[PDB]
Amino acid sequence: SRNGELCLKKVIISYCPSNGAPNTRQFLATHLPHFHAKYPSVSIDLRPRLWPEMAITGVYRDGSERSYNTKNLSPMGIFLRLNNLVSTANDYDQPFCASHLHF
Amino acid sequence: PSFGRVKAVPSPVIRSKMNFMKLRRMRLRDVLHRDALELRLLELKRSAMKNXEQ
Amino acid sequence: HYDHFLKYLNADPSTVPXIAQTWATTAKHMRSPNWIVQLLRGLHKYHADAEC
Amino acid sequence: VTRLYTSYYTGVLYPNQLVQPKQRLPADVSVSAILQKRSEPRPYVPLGEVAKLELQGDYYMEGGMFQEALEHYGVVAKAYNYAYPENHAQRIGIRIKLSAAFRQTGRLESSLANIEEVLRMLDASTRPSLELICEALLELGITREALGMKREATEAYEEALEVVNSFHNWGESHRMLRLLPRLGRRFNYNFEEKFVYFSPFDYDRTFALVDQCLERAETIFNEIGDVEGAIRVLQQRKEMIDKKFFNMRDFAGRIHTMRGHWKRRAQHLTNAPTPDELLRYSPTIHQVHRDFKYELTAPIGREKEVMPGVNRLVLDMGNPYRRRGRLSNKMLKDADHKFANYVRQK
Amino acid sequence: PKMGCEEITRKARRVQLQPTEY
Amino acid sequence: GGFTMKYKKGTGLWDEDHVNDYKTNRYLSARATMRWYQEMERHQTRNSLNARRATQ
Amino acid sequence: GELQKKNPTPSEWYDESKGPLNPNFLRSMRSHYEVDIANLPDTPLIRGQREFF
Amino acid sequence: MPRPAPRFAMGHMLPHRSNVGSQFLHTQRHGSRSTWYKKHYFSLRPFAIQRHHGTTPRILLDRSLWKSLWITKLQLPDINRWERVVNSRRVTEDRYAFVEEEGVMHKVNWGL
Amino acid sequence: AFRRLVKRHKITNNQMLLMRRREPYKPTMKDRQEIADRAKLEEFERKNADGLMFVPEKALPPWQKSLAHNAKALGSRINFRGFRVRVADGQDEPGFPTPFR
Amino acid sequence: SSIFSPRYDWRTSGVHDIAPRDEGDFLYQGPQHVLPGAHPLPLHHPHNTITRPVISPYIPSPQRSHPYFTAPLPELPHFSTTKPIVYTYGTMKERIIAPVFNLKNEVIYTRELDPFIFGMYPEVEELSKNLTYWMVRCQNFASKWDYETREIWRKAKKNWPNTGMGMPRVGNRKNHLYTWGGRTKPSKPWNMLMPTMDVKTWSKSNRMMLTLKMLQGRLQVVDRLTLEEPTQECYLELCRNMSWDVRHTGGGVLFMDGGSRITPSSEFDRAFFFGSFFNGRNKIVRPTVLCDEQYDYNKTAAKQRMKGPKGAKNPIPINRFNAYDAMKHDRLVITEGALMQLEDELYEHKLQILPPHIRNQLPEYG
Amino acid sequence: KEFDEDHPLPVVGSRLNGRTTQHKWNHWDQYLNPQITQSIKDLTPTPEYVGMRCGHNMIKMGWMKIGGSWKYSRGYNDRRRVFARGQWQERKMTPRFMLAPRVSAGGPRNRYEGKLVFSPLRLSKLLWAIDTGRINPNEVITLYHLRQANVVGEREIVWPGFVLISNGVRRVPYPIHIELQNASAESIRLIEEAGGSFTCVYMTHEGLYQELHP
Amino acid sequence: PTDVAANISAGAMPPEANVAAALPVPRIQYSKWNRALRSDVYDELLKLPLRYKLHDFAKLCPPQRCQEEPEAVGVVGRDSAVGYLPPLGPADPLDTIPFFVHRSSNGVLPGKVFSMHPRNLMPAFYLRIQQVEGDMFRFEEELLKIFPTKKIFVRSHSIYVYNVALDGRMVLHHWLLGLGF
Amino acid sequence: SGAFGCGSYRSVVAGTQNVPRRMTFYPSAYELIQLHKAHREVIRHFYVRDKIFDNKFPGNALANGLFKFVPNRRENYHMRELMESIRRRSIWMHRIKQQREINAKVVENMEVKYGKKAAASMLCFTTPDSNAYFAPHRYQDVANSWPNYWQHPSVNHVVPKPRWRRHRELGGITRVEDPFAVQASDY
Ligand SMILES: [Mg+2]
Repeated sequence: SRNGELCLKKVIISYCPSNGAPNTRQFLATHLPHFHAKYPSVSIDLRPRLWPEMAITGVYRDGSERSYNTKNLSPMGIFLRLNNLVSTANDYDQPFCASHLHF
Repeated sequence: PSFGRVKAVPSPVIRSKMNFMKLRRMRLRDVLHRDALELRLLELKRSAMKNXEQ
Repeated sequence: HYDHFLKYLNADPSTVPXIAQTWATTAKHMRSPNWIVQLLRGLHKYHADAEC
Repeated sequence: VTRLYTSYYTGVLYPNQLVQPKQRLPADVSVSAILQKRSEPRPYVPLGEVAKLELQGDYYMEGGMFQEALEHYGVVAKAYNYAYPENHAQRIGIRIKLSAAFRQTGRLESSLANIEEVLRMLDASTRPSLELICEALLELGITREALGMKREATEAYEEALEVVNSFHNWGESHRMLRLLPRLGRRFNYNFEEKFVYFSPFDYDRTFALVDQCLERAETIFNEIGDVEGAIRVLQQRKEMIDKKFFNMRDFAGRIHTMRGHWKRRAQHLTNAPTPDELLRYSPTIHQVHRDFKYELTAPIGREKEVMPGVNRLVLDMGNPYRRRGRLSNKMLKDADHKFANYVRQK
Repeated sequence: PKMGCEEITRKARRVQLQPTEY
Repeated sequence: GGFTMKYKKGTGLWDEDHVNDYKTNRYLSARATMRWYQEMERHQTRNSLNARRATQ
Repeated sequence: GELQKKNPTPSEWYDESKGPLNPNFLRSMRSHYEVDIANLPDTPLIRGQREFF
Repeated sequence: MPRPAPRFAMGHMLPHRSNVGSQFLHTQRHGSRSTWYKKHYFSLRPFAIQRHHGTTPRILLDRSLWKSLWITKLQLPDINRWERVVNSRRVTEDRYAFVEEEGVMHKVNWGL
Repeated sequence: AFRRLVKRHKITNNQMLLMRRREPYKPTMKDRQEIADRAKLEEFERKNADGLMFVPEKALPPWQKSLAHNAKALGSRINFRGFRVRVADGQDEPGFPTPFR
Repeated sequence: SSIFSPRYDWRTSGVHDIAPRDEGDFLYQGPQHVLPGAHPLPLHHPHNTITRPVISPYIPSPQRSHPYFTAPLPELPHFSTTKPIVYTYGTMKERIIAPVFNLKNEVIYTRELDPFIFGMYPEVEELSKNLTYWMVRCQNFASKWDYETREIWRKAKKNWPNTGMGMPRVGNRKNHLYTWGGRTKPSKPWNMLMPTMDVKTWSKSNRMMLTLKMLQGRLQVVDRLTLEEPTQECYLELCRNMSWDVRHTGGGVLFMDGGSRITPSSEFDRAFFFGSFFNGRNKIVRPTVLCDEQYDYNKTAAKQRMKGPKGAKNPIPINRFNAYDAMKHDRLVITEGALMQLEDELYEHKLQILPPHIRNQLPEYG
Repeated sequence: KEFDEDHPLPVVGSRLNGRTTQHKWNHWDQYLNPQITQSIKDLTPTPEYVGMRCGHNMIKMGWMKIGGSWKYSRGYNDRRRVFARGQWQERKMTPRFMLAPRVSAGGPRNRYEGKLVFSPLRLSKLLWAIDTGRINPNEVITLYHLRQANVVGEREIVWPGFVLISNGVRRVPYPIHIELQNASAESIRLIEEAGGSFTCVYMTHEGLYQELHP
Repeated sequence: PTDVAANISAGAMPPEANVAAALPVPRIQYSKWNRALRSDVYDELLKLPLRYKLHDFAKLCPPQRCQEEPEAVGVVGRDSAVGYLPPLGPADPLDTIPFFVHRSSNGVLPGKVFSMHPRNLMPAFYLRIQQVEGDMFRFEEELLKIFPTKKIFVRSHSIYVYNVALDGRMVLHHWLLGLGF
Repeated sequence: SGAFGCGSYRSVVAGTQNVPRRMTFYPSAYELIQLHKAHREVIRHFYVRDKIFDNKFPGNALANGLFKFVPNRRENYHMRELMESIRRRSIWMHRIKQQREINAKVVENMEVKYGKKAAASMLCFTTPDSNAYFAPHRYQDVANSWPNYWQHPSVNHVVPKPRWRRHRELGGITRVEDPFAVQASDY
């Protein structure tokens, strides 16, 4: 979030509503309303697939993408990684050192 | 007296069972609260049914 | 005898006969005088038997 | 090696430190409506310093210095009224504490006035905290029984009970604390990790508030001579503590010492469904919505509701023997026609 | 071994169920 | 040769009883089930007929 | 025949006080009564609450 | 229960011969690998090719493997057609390809 | 014959990199051997402070109990006092007066 | 990979196309948006009353002990059990009454069930014993063969001296180190093991599985299992009339044919047995939960020419009821003859299970 | 804990909080709600079962990890291979079985042919069976009656049959007529004082088999 | 709880008590075929604070009266030398016990003692109770009241109490008999 | 022959006077169970002996009229197993009939000594926990003997009562209206 605008634009979630691996379905049932009520501007696109990719993707406003792996991962962990997506801006990757404390 | 590391026990197994007994006494406090509630309710029901029959 | 007398004094009215019998058996085991053993057996009989 | 803990020892990270949310009242139901259905039949403020002052005030109230607690509460309540907008949670909570201090000092009329103002602020609020409303009307009941309104005090305690039985979740407090005994891998030493216990009076303060409400209600009923009311309140208290214990219940995993397999804690620490939510959303009562638009299988009658395709030709059933010789292919001859007549349209 | 090895194309002694001890 | 419980072989209620069948599968198709019943009946009938022929 | 002539409407078993009924069982039992059994409202109909049919 | 059945001998693990193992543990044959598609350690898993292992398949698609190797003419009778299991059957559609058009993924005829 | 593969420990204080011995407050091997010998000797002396209490036949070790019982069951079948069997095995003589004696 | 691994989250891009397909993808409307498949509990098989319909008077509810009748209906004739009802340590302690279905998909009457059979509350350890035994047994043991070093057909002579050339020291070089050699301890059918199952545990686990099916509500009692003609089309017509999804993908059916109520039999009906052979998810099993005591006449490897796994030489036949098949097949159809046979075979078992002060009252009660 | 509602705490996960797999139904969950038992994978064995052996119990080192260090274990190799050592006690002194003499050519407690080694039968056990209802006191009790009432298992029946021992009994309340072998004098006296009768039916092997299989 | 040998050596007890110092008091041992109930153990149980009432030791002990009866009538409760009696039921009718303890086929109580790693014959033992029906957790709480310092686990089939011997089994059987099982 | 409860030839030779015995009432429940299972065993033996071939396949349909047992094995089976089972069943019947006669004598003596109702009450084997096995609906208020204890009417208050409703737009699916509770997810 910079000057009152979120750098995260879209959240791609892909899941299978019928076969197995119910972690993403649990997440969609319990934590997704909370995340949506917390961040209304972020558009979340759900993709029902037969063989879904067990991963969560975040598309930012500068055209960047960040994907986390969610294979056999708890819905709490999925929620944590989604909050990581909405928190980071995905614009740089700098170390935490004395010469890098000041941008 | 329950401040951190309450004592010096002669063995870490004694320390382990002291912590275990602390947790057991907590659980027993809760169980005894519930059981005292049940006993008081039972005595009240007994007295009430006796006074109603009489 | 002190231990067993305390047990007898603090025993439940439904467990007094068994504790008196245990006292008599303990006296017989520790080889107390025969009069002590007989007195304890008589006390046990007094507590156990209804007509005695 | 034993640890003396002489130097500064940083705490350990344990799942009991999870930030538990607050039970909120639904937006539709209102405390005003509950009371009516019962009667039917920001600027800058040094909040750190005022929090020091409020902590000192509640320390005075717990130690028994009621006038000092009252003046501390008044100062911090002025600060909160300036720092927060109308009908705020911290505002109504601090004036709850203020009414309690008034009642303890003996200004019962002002205590009742402040607690009624708390009630109207709760009614004006949108989704107030269940703990907040329970504590507010508990203070209301205690003030009423101090004034001499014992029936109204019992009514307040009973409405606490009826709110906590209808809007409070009894299993959410020990969702992440229930499978913790499965982390212990040693049986000879450090075996208290298999018997770790967390009292509900520390992780569910609404439970303790309603417990005190029911205790005071039972005391008042015993003083008045209402055996029926005393029995009712004791039954409800027993039911509440039984619900709490049941939501804390769990079976035992491995008993003895396990070496290795440290990556099992990922499975141990999870959003394990509490007994309450399990029995609530059992997959038979709370059924899973299953739309066949995104599926390749459907019931016998609803064949056309399957996911669509372009130029779909039903070849046959995938008889794994069709790859074999002519005799096997002759044996798998009429199965397709019979399957078609079996799944024909009604 | 290999699928079509000369070592297994030709026959050899075949091991049997060993007898247990007393 | 050796000792085998001939006194138990053929004593069950059906042909599949007391048969050392260790060549099966956790799922049997229609053909597999038909062949299983066929092989059980064939085992029983071959045993009986061979014994009768040898005796006669 | 005797039992069906005696009982036109379902008995106490036709209640939702503890849980929902089963449409399959209702469609199998339809032939035993005169009223429509399988037609269930969305509300958990209770015996003593509202008179059925 | 006298010596309950072993979990490792449940037929759900045919592993490489390791240092540890029971006498009743059926490991993979000598010279044979445990995973079929792992020719090398960097070999990928085939996307739609499925090798039926263990029991006989209930529904065998023409492009799946069962006691057989991959032959193009046998596993792909028509390369423009895509077979699938719809309502316990072999239903064949026109194979398609996803292409970006106007910001969305659109299905076009794969052969064309 | 000690562990050549040194045990590794999670280093929480930088002085654990310097310390070689795990428990420095614990006596050395031979010192604690001597300490254990001395403590066991003191416990044995405390146990033998009172004399050797003579024991009846039922509270005997198994390798003496039944032998001593069979050595005199014949004489015990006939109830008369003063019958003694001088069995070879049993408790040895203390050599001094004993309060239990 | 493992979650506690660096290679778990090393895929940063390329997993999802930024563009969504215009056929199935949608956006999240909000909390009131009912998402297909979403459920709070972890359900690896998220089915409902439409995909996997239950056949019972009520939908299994937590407020009900079982999804069946607890008292006989005054409009349906009630048939008690063939043997009297006794409640042992594991029974549900509540009356179980199930409707008997006519082959026209109609409820003709109702019948009491036995808690010892369908009331033995399930336990995961017993069901796991059952399933593990069934899988380890149903494995094929003849294909467990493998070559040994003494089965390689190479010259029994040292190929080259150990100190002569730069090659390593080796002799016959027919061992596992070489691609053509075999192992010292290879897999053999006679070295493999077949587990032993005791009658007590087998019967207990089978009755627990029956109780689990009854609790889930997928147990259906019919009067007969007969076909007018022994063909497959008559069987498929019966399945279509009874709404039995015997397809390879639908919820399968497990039949237990024991005959009629008046005419029970231990042999399957000939017409229905000839018609039931269909390439789908349907299996017919014997009307019994017990099993023969398993033996082993080669426990010490006395007969060396034995070809077959160590352990029980009398394993459970394939057509027997088991936890694996019960889990694989959704609905369980049982006949009244099969019910009678189960009761007759378990009567003496439950009577011997009974305690003594209650056993002494059996002739008193009758 | 949040001080104010307006300033909640961030959701920024930790390792212990995020690195968590999905929940698999356990024994308590499946026992509490049997509706979620939907697959064969739910039927897991006893939780005391960890799994297959995943390491090497290398002696004097502990349970070492596979692929770890092997340079400090040859006792583990001598444990795998049946080859053994241990002459540290034999270098000077002779073994105890070489030092101890032999009391007889057969040894102590030698079970020679026809030694009359009876399996014990508790008189308390017999009285418990009688009071329970397994054994009918109206008839003469024999070893056949015991075996049929299942008071003793066939594992225990070895020639010669049994011996009645009065362990834990000082008084028999009812008269009992029993046939056994070599009952103790005290048990015989107890039965006679109660009013019953004992008969030492010392039979041969053929007689025992005929009494057990009439 | 007096050291008889110490008192003899000090002069507080006569030297004839060496048999009491060496051997325990001769008492009928408690076994599975002989319920030799102990009045002292039952008195300790009655003095312990529990939630449910316990029957009287007189009702627990079988009726010991004159044996002048010619025919042994098959009454529910009769004289037994081994102390066998059917369950007596609850002590107070106005109560509900959250658990039910079934008896074996021979009338034995479910208390069964095992060992930790019995292959090496290790002297560490535990008790397994695997016939309790109802609220196994309430049974476990009562077991916590009985044995405060022991480790108790509970499963759907059995309840384990670790580090309790045949004496612990006897105490458990006494408590169950007093409760009414 | 000691199979019956009279005594063996060894006791006859010994001359032990065990003829006058204390007639005590004995219901013979274990013996009745054993007789039931022995009767079933005899019937099953007759069935397995009389099993004849009935093959459903043409390859095996050549011997559809014969016994599955060869005549020699059929004779041996009938001579050992069938008639040994019959003899065991007869032994059980004899023992139970003897005990029934003794019980009739005891009942007569008790009736002439005390009275009909008194003798019936003294001979009744009813235990205060017999309802826990024969009619648990009368034992519910005594103790909680349910495997699912949470559903017992005494502990039934803990089971939650959701507010379910049918949704026609979802296909008659029942769905619970209770809103979920927020879970602790970070620390
Ligand atoms: Mg010898």
